[PDB]
Amino acid sequence: PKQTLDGNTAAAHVAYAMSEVATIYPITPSSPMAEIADEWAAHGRKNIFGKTLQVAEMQSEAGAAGAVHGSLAAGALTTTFTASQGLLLMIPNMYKIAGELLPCVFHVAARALSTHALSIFGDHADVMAARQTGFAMLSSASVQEVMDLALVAHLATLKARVPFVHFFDGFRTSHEVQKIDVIEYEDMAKLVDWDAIRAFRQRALNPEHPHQRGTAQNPDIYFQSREAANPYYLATPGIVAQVMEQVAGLTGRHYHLFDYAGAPDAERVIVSMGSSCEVIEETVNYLVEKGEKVGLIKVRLFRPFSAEHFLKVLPASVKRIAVLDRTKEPGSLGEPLYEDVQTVLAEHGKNILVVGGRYGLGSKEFNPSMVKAVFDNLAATTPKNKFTVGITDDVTHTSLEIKEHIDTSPKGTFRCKFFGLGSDGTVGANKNSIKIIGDHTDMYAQGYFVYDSKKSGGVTISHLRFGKQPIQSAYLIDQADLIACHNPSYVGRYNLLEGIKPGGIFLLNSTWSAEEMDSRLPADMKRTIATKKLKFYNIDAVKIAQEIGLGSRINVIMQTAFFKIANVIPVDEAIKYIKDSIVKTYGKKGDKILNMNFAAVDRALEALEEIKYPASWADAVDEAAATVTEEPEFIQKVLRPINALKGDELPVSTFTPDGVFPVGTTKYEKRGIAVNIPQWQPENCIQCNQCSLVCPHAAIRPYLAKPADLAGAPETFVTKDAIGKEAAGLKFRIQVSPLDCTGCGNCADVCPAKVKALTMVPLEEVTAVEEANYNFAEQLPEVKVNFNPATVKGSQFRQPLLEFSGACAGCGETPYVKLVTQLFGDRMIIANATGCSSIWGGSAPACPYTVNRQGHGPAWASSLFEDNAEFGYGMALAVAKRQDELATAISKALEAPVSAAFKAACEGWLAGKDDADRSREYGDRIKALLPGEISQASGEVKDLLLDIDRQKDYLTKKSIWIIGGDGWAYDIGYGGLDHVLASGANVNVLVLDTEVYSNTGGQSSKATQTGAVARFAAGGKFTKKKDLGLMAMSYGYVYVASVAMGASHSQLMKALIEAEKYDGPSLIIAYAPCINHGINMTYSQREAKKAVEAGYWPLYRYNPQLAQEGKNPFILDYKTPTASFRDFLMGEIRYTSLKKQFPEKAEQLFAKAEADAKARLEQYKKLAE
Amino acid sequence: PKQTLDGNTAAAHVAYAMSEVATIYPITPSSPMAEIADEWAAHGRKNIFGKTLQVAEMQSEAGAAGAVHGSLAAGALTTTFTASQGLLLMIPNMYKIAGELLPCVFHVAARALSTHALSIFGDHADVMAARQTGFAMLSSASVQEVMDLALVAHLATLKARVPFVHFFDGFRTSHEVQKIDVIEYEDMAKLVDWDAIRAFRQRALNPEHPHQRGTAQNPDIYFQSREAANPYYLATPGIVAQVMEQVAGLTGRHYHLFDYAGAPDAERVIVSMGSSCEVIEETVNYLVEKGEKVGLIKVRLFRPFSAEHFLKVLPASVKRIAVLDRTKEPGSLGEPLYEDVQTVLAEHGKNILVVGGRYGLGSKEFNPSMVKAVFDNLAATTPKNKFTVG
Amino acid sequence: GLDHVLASGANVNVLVLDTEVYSNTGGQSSKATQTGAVARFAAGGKFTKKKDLGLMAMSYGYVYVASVAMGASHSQLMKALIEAEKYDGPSLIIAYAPCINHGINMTYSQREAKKAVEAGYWPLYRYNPQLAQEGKNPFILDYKTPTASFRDFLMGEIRYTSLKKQFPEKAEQLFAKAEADAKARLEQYKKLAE
Ligand SMILES: CC(C)(COP(=O)(O)OP(=O)(O)OC[C@H]1O[C@@H](n2cnc3c(N)ncnc32)[C@H](O)[C@@H]1OP(=O)(O)O)[C@@H](O)C(=O)NCCC(=O)NCCS
Ligand SMILES: Cc1ncc(C[n+]2csc(CCOP(=O)(O)OP(=O)(O)O)c2C)c(N)n1
Ligand code: SF4
Ligand code: SF4
Ligand code: SF4
Ligand SMILES: [Mg+2]
Ligand SMILES: [Mg+2]
Repeated sequence: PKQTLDGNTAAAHVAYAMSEVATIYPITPSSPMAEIADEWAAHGRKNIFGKTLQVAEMQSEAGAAGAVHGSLAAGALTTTFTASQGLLLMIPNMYKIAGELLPCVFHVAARALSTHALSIFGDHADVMAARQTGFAMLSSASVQEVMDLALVAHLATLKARVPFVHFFDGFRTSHEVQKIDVIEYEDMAKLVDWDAIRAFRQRALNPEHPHQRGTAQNPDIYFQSREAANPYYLATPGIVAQVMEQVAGLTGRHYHLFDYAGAPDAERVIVSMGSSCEVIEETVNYLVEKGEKVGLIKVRLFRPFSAEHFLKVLPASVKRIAVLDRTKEPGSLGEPLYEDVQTVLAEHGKNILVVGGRYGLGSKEFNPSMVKAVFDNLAATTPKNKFTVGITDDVTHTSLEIKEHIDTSPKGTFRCKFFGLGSDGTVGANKNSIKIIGDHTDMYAQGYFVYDSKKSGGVTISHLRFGKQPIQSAYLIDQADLIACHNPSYVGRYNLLEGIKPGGIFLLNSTWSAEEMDSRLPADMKRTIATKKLKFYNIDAVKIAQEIGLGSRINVIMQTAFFKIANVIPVDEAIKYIKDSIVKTYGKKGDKILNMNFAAVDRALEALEEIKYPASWADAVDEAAATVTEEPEFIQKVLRPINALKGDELPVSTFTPDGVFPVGTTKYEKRGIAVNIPQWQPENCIQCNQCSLVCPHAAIRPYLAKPADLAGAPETFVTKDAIGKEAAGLKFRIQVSPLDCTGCGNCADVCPAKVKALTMVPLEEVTAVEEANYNFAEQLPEVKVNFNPATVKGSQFRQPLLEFSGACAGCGETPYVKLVTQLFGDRMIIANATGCSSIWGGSAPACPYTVNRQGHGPAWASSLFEDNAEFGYGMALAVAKRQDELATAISKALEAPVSAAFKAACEGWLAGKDDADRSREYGDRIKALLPGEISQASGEVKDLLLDIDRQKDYLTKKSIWIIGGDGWAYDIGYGGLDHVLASGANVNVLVLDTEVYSNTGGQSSKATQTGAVARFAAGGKFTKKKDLGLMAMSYGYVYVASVAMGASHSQLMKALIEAEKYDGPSLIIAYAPCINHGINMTYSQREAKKAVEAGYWPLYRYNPQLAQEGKNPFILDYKTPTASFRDFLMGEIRYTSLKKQFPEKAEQLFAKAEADAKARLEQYKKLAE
Repeated sequence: PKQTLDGNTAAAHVAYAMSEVATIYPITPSSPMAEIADEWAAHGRKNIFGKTLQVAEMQSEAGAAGAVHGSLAAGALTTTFTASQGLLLMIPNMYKIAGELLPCVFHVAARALSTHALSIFGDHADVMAARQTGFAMLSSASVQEVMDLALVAHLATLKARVPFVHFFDGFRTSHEVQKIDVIEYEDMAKLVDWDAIRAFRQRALNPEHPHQRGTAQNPDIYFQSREAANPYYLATPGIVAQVMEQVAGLTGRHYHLFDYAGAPDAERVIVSMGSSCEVIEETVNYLVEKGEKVGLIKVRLFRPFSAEHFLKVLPASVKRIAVLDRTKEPGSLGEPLYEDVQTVLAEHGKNILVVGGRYGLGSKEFNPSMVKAVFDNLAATTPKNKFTVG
Repeated sequence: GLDHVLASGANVNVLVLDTEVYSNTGGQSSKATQTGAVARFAAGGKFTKKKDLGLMAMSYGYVYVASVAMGASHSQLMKALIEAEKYDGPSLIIAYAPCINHGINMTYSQREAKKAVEAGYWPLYRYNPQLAQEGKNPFILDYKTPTASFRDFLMGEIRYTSLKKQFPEKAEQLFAKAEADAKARLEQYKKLAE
């Protein structure tokens, strides 16, 4: 049948049919394969063996690879899905699996490796890093080929006993939706070598016919034993070739080990691999029809590399070859495929000039204009070798120049771009628009989707295509027949009409009248509309949504308008298909919600307005640029162009060679995405600063000011006398940053005043006012105050050093780190694990960690997902080493003829160099006396003082903080964390427990509680939550504390200060509410209070210092819960969806979860009593 | 002075002098390096910084690699010792360490990888499995060269900011005892680029001058940012070459990126790497004195592969080359060094017949009788390609 | 990986042969090495106390954990092995295995394990989750009161006497810490049993 799928589903489709067990671990962009395989098992899909696939989630990809090896050796056909860093962690087991000749298929969504920086996007770095494991390697270039070649790999591995890596380009193919021919399970079983399967069962480990495998060998036989497998690798190319003929007989589609396309007498040929082959073949057709003698060699079977099948498809007329590698091996003579082509051509005496290039790293664009630049370089007098395409390399001059733009798209292919907001449905609608066209026309359909790095409120760009000819355009839309803008705020921000075809359609959502368009639209936009003679349409999708009560959901309104103007299918038939997709997509929401979306379709047709514009719009003149601002060089050259969606224009010279970025750059974003912002009521405020504490973006803060500093204050900067003996005679005000606020509403919910001092007002009503208020409050001078930092009110008078991050509105993670920066940010270094905390904490080019007025702030670094504890442990070793070098220079300064005041501060520092307060006290005296002391010294004495001045940044004791999610702490990094905590180092580990893998979509973890439903746990998690805090207490010398900000403000303050002052390992497990729980984020703080009150989350503190005082180290801060446990679970979707999915098993799990919470509570009572 | 050492101690000798922290995890045959480094610290041996080396044992080699990355990023010169399966578990962190241009030296006692069976004995399977990480790779062929080239790697990594894997054949060199010239710590500190060390301290993570490293990047800038480190990799071969001249002035022993030995008018040349070069040079002397026109190219700097320095030492009379790889990549068109030689010779239009072979897997014997069998195959009417010896 | 497999609940039997060193590779330090013992990569002796693997696996509640020693009690080893295998779930057996890297006469290898339990150096316990389903206490302490001197047992093995020969001034400090840690571990097993 024909279905519109993505590469991942196409791979999972074949893999589910051919496998009995599948051990998985989530990683973008390969995790969707395991997600849909888990869902199919929950709904009972049968494979060719008549059973459901068993999905096992491990603690890492290393654990997954070991389980595959055991499952295969024990007699079960096993597969797995992974990519990038995950594939690397499987490489040690891959040597064993290939070495023992076990039939197996790894499906890889090829993704870049973390080098100078993390990139979740696609290239061949991961696959190339395992090319020496002995696995075969088969590449899919299109969604159709993912379907076909996955079946080829599963069929071939049974015959050859050589394991296969079937890999396709991450996102570019794994996430591209296409209408493809799906191969039925019944046909696959008709092609399976059943004799080979039964023989594989006979080799299984079984006590009734035992054997030994995986021995240890001496040098006498290891070499011979390694060569004994050679016949299997010699025979594999022929086996893959014959399997490819079986697929041809079934599908009619002919694949070969190496495929050729282009002129039969071509002289310039490109050799390439992956999705680029689609783009190159599209360009080759265009160039051959124009008379050029060019061709293309598609590499399907990369390993084993069959020299015979490569030369078999190389025309005898070929004189120059360019090999394209989607990877980079620094310092190497050439990239992997390039050295293979060069070798085989040398082995057969072909005198052909070969040149290699790099492309598409991290999903870099690779379009036909680039393919011609590669072909044209081959036509040059001296072709440049070791080149790059798609960047401007003005440093090393490896980039090819894209001289001209060509359009190689087949005639008759419709092209569409859609600009939408997050959570408005634009992307979901275009997914169903493709299903409408593909399921109901003879046309091929294709859709690729671009999301922002931000978690919510970010721009999304949808690229769709459909034509009578097959769609090989594996690149973004060059020239669009239609462009739609689903958010009017983008008007004036982004070049929406780039590449719009003349006489094309432009679709807009706004409340602007045909007359108001002259003022609200930019001149360059009005110029393009009139010059290219575009059909301009507009619909007030917002008003239609509010009249029916749909809210912000406008996709159905805009989708209906699309089929109305695009004339892809007659509008009468199109509307029927749109109503059907509402049930199939939004059915699970309600019966009333569907009739509200059905009425939206009808009112959308009637409210579509074609705008007749004056032809004089062609002569509209750009606005006068307001007085420019003097922003830093990095903000001007890097941050602004990237946010303006022009980052691809930046040359290589823009960037540092080691991925180092400045701090405090998110304050320059000013996104202004809030619908409502808090408005402060000065008469109702008790001056408690709780609103600044819970703000997930540091957008609301208290400000103190002497009465003289209120000179240039706006009329709306109303102040009140400051309460407290420390701030006597001062003014107080709670001020919000309107452009950085997210509108979550957490600050208003926590406000404990009798009358609410914070009320939610719409942003647009008070944005002009509150902007002037914040701009004045931000420029207030620092005010030294003696408020106790150990209290909530005192801590918020300290400047926050984590501001305006990319976390979700109301995130439960960022409030924790923000409080830490206000207490110890002056002198702390952060080792952050990969996860949400690394995505909102360190996504280029914006850094949310900032500095204070003295220029000091937290230094932030993220290495890998699995090593974060040992990463931070290494920092603690080095920082101690740097302080040791300084103490040596200080001790030598005592013996030198220096001032008596200088000697006094040095002796004071040496005694308290390991005390946070004392090292700052005597250190600052040393820093103050150094410049005058250096002026009064000479000779070697001056050199000794100059060496101390070089190291004065290590006088103040640092605070190492290791931050990560529960997925890192409970699973993949627990082994490393256990070792770091057991070592006794003076580090502070902060675990942000969201009980799911929040970054990757919300997958199951050992931190997930009983009965909760998450991805890879479709039927609910049976096993109870792993008690990380209890195991770390077994050492006795590790400080462990369980906190929850929403439950108790005072308990969080005490645990944070006690853990940091502890001269040893400290572990803080913080409850962080998350959107993957399925709750209203406005009450995120309230959800944490209900968690502790219902016995769902414990609050305790284990202090080893109390044991040294003869006291009990364990303190139970909450003994008797007062709320119902069952009522708290029903307040979150992650537990209610269990009743909707598996209703009969749901009631059993709720009883187990409540019994486990009482057994955990009574266990904490025994340790306390 | 002259002392009788093994390769491991010779490597540990230089590594202890040049490093402040060393995170380790035991694995044969590399664990003796960390064992003797731990003993020296207990007895208070001072490095060129006047302090004792801090040895930290982790829960795995993966934990060791992460600690090196953190210790380097925080401002301490760090090293480690590993091999075989241990080196594989460090490969994910090696991409970060090389990608962030941190000066570092991994000392590897090259050992076979566990495939159909475990083997604690020596070959280049481990080193070849990380040749795409961006680390430089420097090979020692004798106990004397372990001493000298370890110093070259530690000195070069400070100048180039490119991390080095200094590897020597497991057991065959790491456990071979030889009377060698030991280089004094005082001479090493006289060769250290102290300006480079202080600059490396300035890049450390510190709250009083903070920065962000290791960000997450979208497709718009990841490619450009990856190519921005190219000047460092282009300059590394020249830096290693000049560092090799410093060692020559101190020791009198001349190393090059690629070294040649044999007849000046040789027509059959072997390209090889590691301890086999000692055996091949011994055979070449024997064959040249008997009138045969044969030669040998020793590969010292395997990565970055400098095409210029390789062709610089290739006699113009060479007509046939046999490349020897102490590793096996099943199904591949050829083994790693073989494809490198074949590529550079193709890039410069040399019409030379090249053939590749495999040897010495899991410390398989490689003796001069085998070296002649390789040379005699080059003399055949049709030399066999993709062969094995031993 | 072991923590994940035991937490999964699979019907597997994990047998940990605890030699407190990396015996194959020459005798290097491990988290299983006790306080004060000298091994490779711990030239000055291990400061941190022994990691309690058995105690952490008991935190799950559904994992059978047992500490055995053949030289100490033949009958206790038989019961723990049969109970752990019949348990339809994860079972963890931590067995004390004397080794040459301890520095003792291997003729009395069995005798050294008996002295280990009798001096409070090695515990003998069994955690049965099936006892919890019967309303009973899952933890059984099979050896409550030690009868031998703790300091005398350490001096019977070279891995502790070489500390007095290498670092004599720090050696007496570590012996007091090792004996205090064994009593705190023993009283902690008494609280779970009482
Ligand atoms: C997908 C994403 C870009 C938002 O896209 P979009 O243009 O808003 O389109 P979507 O189809 O996702 O939005 C529909 C959502 O809004 C709601 N929706 C929109 N219109 C609706 C309507 N009329 N009726 C009912 N629900 C509607 C739904 O609740 C749905 O969310 P849910 O089904 O997950 O609860 C964003 O959520 C995202 O970035 N996701 C993760 C992307 C990723 O793959 N990341 C890799 C991990 S690092
Ligand atoms: C070795 C490796 N495996 C998997 C991944 C993919 N990955 C990134 S973040 C993440 C999980 C994050 O979950 P968590 O640790 O709980 O942090 P959170 O997002 O919830 O804050 C995963 C699996 C990776 N980057 N590296
Ligand atoms: S939470 Fe309310 S009472 Fe407290 S400082 Fe903020 S506005 Fe004032
Ligand atoms: S609404 Fe949310 S983001 Fe805005 S100020 Fe209040 S807490 Fe901060
Ligand atoms: S942890 Fe949850 S709420 Fe916070 S940013 Fe990640 S997905 Fe959003
Ligand atoms: Mg999480
Ligand atoms: Mg052991």
